[PDB]
This record gives sequence, C-alpha cells and structure tokens, in this order.
Amino acid sequence: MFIYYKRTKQGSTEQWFVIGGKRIYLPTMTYVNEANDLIKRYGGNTNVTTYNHDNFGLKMMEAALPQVKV
Amino acid sequence: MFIYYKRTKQGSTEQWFVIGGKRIYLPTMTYVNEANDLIKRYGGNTNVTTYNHDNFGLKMMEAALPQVKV
Amino acid sequence: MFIYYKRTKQGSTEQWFVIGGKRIYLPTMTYVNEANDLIKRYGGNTNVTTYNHDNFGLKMMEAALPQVKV
Amino acid sequence: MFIYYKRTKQGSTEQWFVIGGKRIYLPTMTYVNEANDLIKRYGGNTNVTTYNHDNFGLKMMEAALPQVKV
Repeated sequence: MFIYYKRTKQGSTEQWFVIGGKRIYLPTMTYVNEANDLIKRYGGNTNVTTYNHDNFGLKMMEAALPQVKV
Repeated sequence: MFIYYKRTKQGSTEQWFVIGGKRIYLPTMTYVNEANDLIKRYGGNTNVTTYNHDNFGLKMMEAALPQVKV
Repeated sequence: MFIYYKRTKQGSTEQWFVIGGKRIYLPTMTYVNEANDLIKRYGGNTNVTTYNHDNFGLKMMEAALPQVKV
Repeated sequence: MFIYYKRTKQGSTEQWFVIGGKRIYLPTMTYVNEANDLIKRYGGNTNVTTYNHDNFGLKMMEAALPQVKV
C-alpha cells in the first residue's frame, strides 16, 4: 500500500491510495489521514511521488490497479 | 495477510482475515486460530486494530478487498 | 509466492503453488522445480506446510486464491 | 513488482512488467525506464530473468497474472 499524487490535465493535484491491487481516490484530508494510518499499521510504503497525468509510470499503475470508490 | 477487528453497528465485534487481496469473516475461534497460523507461516502482519464500522480506513479496506466466504 | 501441500480425501498429496493471488496445482516434478525457481528469484516464502483437505487454513486459502490452470 | 524478459517463438525478446498481480508488455525503452522507476520507488524486485516462451515458470506467471495494456 502507498499513496501517490496525480497532476490532472485541468491542473489540480489528486491524492490516490493503492491497496489490495486497487486504486482509491482520496476525496478529503480525513481520508488521506486514515490511509496514512493504514500504511503505518500494515508495513506500507511511505514514498510520495507526484505523477503528471500523461506519465507512463502512472499510466501503467492505472492500467493494472482497478479504481474502487469509497 | 493480517487480522483486524470490526465494531458493528449493532455493537458486536467481528474478526476479519485479509488474505490474497480478499477479506474473510472469521466465524469461530478455530478459524481465528488457523488464520493466525497462516500469518505466522507466511510472514503476515501481526498488527491487530479495531475499526468502528464507519471508520474511513475500514471503509477503504472493504472497498478494495472483496469478501469471500469459507 | 509459496508452495503448500494438500492431503486429499482419496489420500494422495498434491503440491500447490500460490502466485499473484492465485493457486496453481503442480502436476509434475518439473513444474515443482520451476515454481521453486520462481520463489528463489522473486523473494518468495520457502515454508512448506502440509494441509489436510478439511483444514480451515487451507479452506480459507482456497476461498481467497482462485485456481488457474497451466 | 519486477521486470522479466520473454524469448518469443519468432525469436524476439520482449520485456514484461509485473505489477498489481498483472502483466504489462513494455513496448518502448521509455516504458522500460518508467517501470524501473516504479520498482525503485516501491520496493520492487530488481531481478532480471529471461524466459523461453515454453518455460513452465513463465507459463505459470502468464496463467496467474492477467495481461493489461497501457
């Protein structure tokens, strides 16, 4: 599990949480805090990387990790 | 793999087992024991955390980890 | 990734390979060897455990890890 | 996450990226570079192994890890 940042085409920065082979968009700072709590408890990765929307690394992550909504 | 606890709306506490990107409700103490045996054998996480039913961390785990029944 | 053994109802012992959240029955010693090669290369778990067909730990693994055929 | 090489029946060598329980064919050196960047950031495995198309280890990986396209 880890969090990454996504710089959108419209300019905003989104925080996304990878868990269980899935991707979750974090809509509020309270969701961000709880995701970081999960990372701390379950040995997740504390790396934070910001990806431009067109970055190939981001694209491969979005292809392999289905989005789920909370 | 790890176990967590869930405090239900009706007040009970459920034990859940995360494995293979899935969630398993543990119906008996014998299932709990065997799950902890799996954790010990395969390098799982021994963290035990109790989540209120409405906690956002729990909610993200339930969204990303499909339930399977045993 | 890891291998486990399953003692079947008819008495035989099957070797199974867990990878990618899936279970693979290993039909020959050549498949067993190649699976152990994968374990050695990709940091898998070298634990070998034998499960009776009715063991609850095995049952939870079979519920959470879909079988795929090779 | 890790990269492996596949020696095809027609003789070419393909680079594949394993992430999230999925397999991604890497079509360009820029995709290879970004995949290795992901490996470095998220604690992936730096092992590089070349598999002949008929190798049983490769076959089990292809059975257990669905291909996704980028």
